[PDB]
Amino acid sequence: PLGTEGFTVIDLPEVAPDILPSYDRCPVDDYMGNGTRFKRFSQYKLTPAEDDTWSFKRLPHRDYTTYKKFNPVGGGIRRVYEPIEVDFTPLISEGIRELGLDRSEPWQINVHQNRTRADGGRPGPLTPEGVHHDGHEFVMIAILNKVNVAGGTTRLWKPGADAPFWSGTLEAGQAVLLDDRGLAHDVTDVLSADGGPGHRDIVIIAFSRWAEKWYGDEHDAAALEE
Amino acid sequence: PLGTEGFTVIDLPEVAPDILPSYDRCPVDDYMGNGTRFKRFSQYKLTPAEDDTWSFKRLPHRDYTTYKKFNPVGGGIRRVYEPIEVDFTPLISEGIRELGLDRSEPWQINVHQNRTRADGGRPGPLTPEGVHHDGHEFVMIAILNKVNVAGGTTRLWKPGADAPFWSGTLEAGQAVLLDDRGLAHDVTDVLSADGGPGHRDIVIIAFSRWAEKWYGDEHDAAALEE
Ligand SMILES: N[C@@H](CCCC[N+](=O)[O-])C(=O)O
Ligand SMILES: N[C@@H](CCCC[N+](=O)[O-])C(=O)O
Ligand SMILES: N[C@@H](CCCC[N+](=O)[O-])C(=O)O
Ligand SMILES: O=C(O)CCC(=O)C(=O)O
Ligand SMILES: O=C(O)CCC(=O)C(=O)O
Ligand SMILES: [Mn+2]
Repeated sequence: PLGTEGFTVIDLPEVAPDILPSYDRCPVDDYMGNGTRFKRFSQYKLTPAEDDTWSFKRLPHRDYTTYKKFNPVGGGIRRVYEPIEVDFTPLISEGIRELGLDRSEPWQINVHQNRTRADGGRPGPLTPEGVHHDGHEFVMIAILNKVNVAGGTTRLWKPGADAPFWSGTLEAGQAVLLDDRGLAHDVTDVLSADGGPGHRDIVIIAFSRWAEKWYGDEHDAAALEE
Repeated sequence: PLGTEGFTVIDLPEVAPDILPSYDRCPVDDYMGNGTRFKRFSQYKLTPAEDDTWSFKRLPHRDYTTYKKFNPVGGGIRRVYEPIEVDFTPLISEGIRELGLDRSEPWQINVHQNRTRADGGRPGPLTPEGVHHDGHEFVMIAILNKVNVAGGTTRLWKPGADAPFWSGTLEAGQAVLLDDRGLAHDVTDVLSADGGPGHRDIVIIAFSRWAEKWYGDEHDAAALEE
């Protein structure tokens, strides 16, 4: 599973040919990134299956809701996103295998398909939350494509620390897996590499046990403080 | 001068008939508020003048720049805004009078003309920076108009405190004057009062001595860290 410090970086297998083009059809994120971000969103149930396998079931499509206490800029509100068109589950399976997800109970995942654009004079913010926890138990962040960008450096932090203990610029074909409770993270802004437009296409998977799922009326009421 | 706690709330006189309608002609803020905010921006020199008066001079129009250390979500970048069309200087003068602005050197002000909209299910964020200092010496925030909104409560904080020491929802015709160094501030989101659209129109005036002005090539280089 995860390394001693609570994170691992892995290489990803080749992706299906429809995955990278699908980022061109993600609509603008109306809630984050102030026009620099484009997004689709889907949620799944993860059930340990017969054999040492995991079965994915896409859940009925719902608005994304998170807590203000984890996300001060995009928490506490209903975030209406379009569903993800492509199938990320083979890539997610790689993260499940590296995590050694506990098979004693089922899991629920949030899947964020994000493109962030940068241009000369206008960086693309990746974590306007600042140093943060996403609020889940494990998080997988996979880089699918980068074009003409600098910056975008992932930094891992122990709670309370003045500086990160690990930093690295994740490249296309890499993913980081992290203990989202024991570590916090941020990422530096995407910059234009040459003064012209550039972009960074990623998928973020947030893992929670089904018994603490981030899905349904009860979760929504808590995140929205209703 | 300001109250012993570093702030004062004042009533403003009647404003010229062109002020309130001008908020309808502010374009969207491309950089903050994720489409909920609309903005114009101008900068002035304030010079002491004969007979205990102050003279205003509108400076050549430049991009707004502020520091990431003060503004985590909109700092460190060039923010291209359009100039303010109307004349806020009589209202600003009321702030100067109540501050008892030091006449021993000239001043420079940033003037932000803001409209934030709220709607059913979509609050309008007023301080996505969180609890913050704007970075200047004094700040004046004036409410010009509020239609169909709840929330929008100003909170003043002693530096590093975990709770504000003063709270109040400023209404149309009111302004707060603040020691921007000795206190920090935030404001709760504006909410739809009844489920439909509402808006809150304000002007923010940030005061710095001319010798520390937030204007020109040197300031921009420092704020952009170049
Ligand atoms: N902080 C990201 C989401 C990261 C995943 C967290 N999750 O799914 O609760 C956002 O607000 O867009
Ligand atoms: N616009 C000037 C200051 C105000 C006028 C100076 N002046 O007399 O030409 C500046 O860029 O610093
Ligand atoms: N925090 C506000 C500006 C408040 C005035 C401060 N100033 O002029 O540097 C913004 O980023 O839009
Ligand atoms: O862009 C990234 O690498 C991760 C972003 C992230 O952690 C978030 O959006 O919560
Ligand atoms: O909307 C307000 O009352 C104030 C905004 C503020 O403090 C800032 O924008 O720095
Ligand atoms: Mn995150």
